[PDB]
Amino acid sequence: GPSPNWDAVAQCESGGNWAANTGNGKYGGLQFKPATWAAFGGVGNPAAASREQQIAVANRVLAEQGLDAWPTCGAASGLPIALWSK
Repeated sequence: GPSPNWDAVAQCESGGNWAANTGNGKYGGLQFKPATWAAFGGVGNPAAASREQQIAVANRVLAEQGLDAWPTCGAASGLPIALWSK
Protein backbone atom coordinates (compact mmCIF):
# COMPACT_ATOMS: atom_id res chain seq x y z
CA GLY A 1 0.00 0.00 0.00
CA PRO A 2 1.41 3.46 -1.11
CA SER A 3 1.25 5.94 1.93
CA PRO A 4 1.84 9.42 0.49
CA ASN A 5 4.06 11.23 2.98
CA TRP A 6 1.72 14.19 3.58
CA ASP A 7 3.94 15.36 6.46
CA ALA A 8 6.69 15.83 3.91
CA VAL A 9 4.32 17.68 1.50
CA ALA A 10 3.21 19.91 4.42
CA GLN A 11 6.80 20.72 5.25
CA CYS A 12 7.22 21.95 1.65
CA GLU A 13 3.94 23.81 1.57
CA SER A 14 3.72 25.43 4.95
CA GLY A 15 6.91 24.61 6.92
CA GLY A 16 4.85 21.95 8.72
CA ASN A 17 2.32 24.37 10.22
CA TRP A 18 -0.93 22.47 10.07
CA ALA A 19 -2.73 25.66 11.34
CA ALA A 20 -1.19 27.96 8.73
CA ASN A 21 -3.32 30.96 7.89
CA THR A 22 -1.10 33.78 6.81
CA GLY A 23 -3.45 35.66 4.47
CA ASN A 24 -2.06 34.35 1.20
CA GLY A 25 -5.39 32.80 0.17
CA LYS A 26 -4.30 29.32 1.26
CA TYR A 27 -4.94 27.35 4.46
CA GLY A 28 -3.54 24.66 6.67
CA GLY A 29 -0.49 22.46 6.42
CA LEU A 30 -1.20 21.54 2.80
CA GLN A 31 -2.18 25.09 1.72
CA PHE A 32 -5.59 24.34 0.36
CA LYS A 33 -7.55 26.96 -1.59
CA PRO A 34 -11.12 27.28 -0.21
CA ALA A 35 -12.87 26.19 -3.46
CA THR A 36 -10.82 22.94 -3.60
CA TRP A 37 -11.35 22.20 0.15
CA ALA A 38 -15.16 22.67 -0.19
CA ALA A 39 -15.27 20.72 -3.46
CA PHE A 40 -13.69 17.65 -1.83
CA GLY A 41 -15.84 17.59 1.36
CA GLY A 42 -14.03 19.89 3.66
CA VAL A 43 -16.03 22.22 5.83
CA GLY A 44 -14.96 25.45 7.50
CA ASN A 45 -11.41 26.77 7.49
CA PRO A 46 -8.80 24.13 6.60
CA ALA A 47 -6.49 25.67 9.24
CA ALA A 48 -8.98 24.79 11.96
CA ALA A 49 -9.31 21.16 10.78
CA SER A 50 -7.09 18.48 12.40
CA ARG A 51 -4.04 17.27 10.47
CA GLU A 52 -5.97 13.99 10.06
CA GLN A 53 -9.00 15.82 8.48
CA GLN A 54 -6.76 17.81 6.25
CA ILE A 55 -5.04 14.56 5.10
CA ALA A 56 -8.41 12.92 4.53
CA VAL A 57 -9.38 15.76 2.15
CA ALA A 58 -5.94 15.61 0.42
CA ASN A 59 -6.29 11.87 -0.19
CA ARG A 60 -9.55 12.62 -2.08
CA VAL A 61 -7.89 15.40 -4.14
CA LEU A 62 -5.10 13.00 -5.02
CA ALA A 63 -7.46 10.33 -6.28
CA GLU A 64 -9.35 12.81 -8.54
CA GLN A 65 -6.58 15.24 -9.69
CA GLY A 66 -3.21 13.47 -8.95
CA LEU A 67 -0.12 15.15 -7.46
CA ASP A 68 -0.72 17.91 -10.08
CA ALA A 69 -2.75 19.51 -7.32
CA TRP A 70 0.61 20.27 -5.58
CA PRO A 71 2.75 21.07 -8.60
CA THR A 72 6.11 21.68 -6.76
CA CYS A 73 5.52 20.04 -3.43
CA GLY A 74 3.88 16.83 -4.70
CA ALA A 75 7.20 15.02 -5.18
CA ALA A 76 7.80 15.25 -1.41
CA SER A 77 4.95 12.70 -1.02
CA GLY A 78 7.46 10.07 -2.04
CA LEU A 79 5.12 8.82 -4.79
CA PRO A 80 6.88 8.74 -8.20
CA ILE A 81 5.61 11.84 -10.01
CA ALA A 82 5.93 10.26 -13.40
CA LEU A 83 3.26 7.69 -12.33
CA TRP A 84 1.01 9.79 -10.02
CA SER A 85 0.86 13.23 -11.66
CA LYS A 86 -2.05 12.20 -14.04
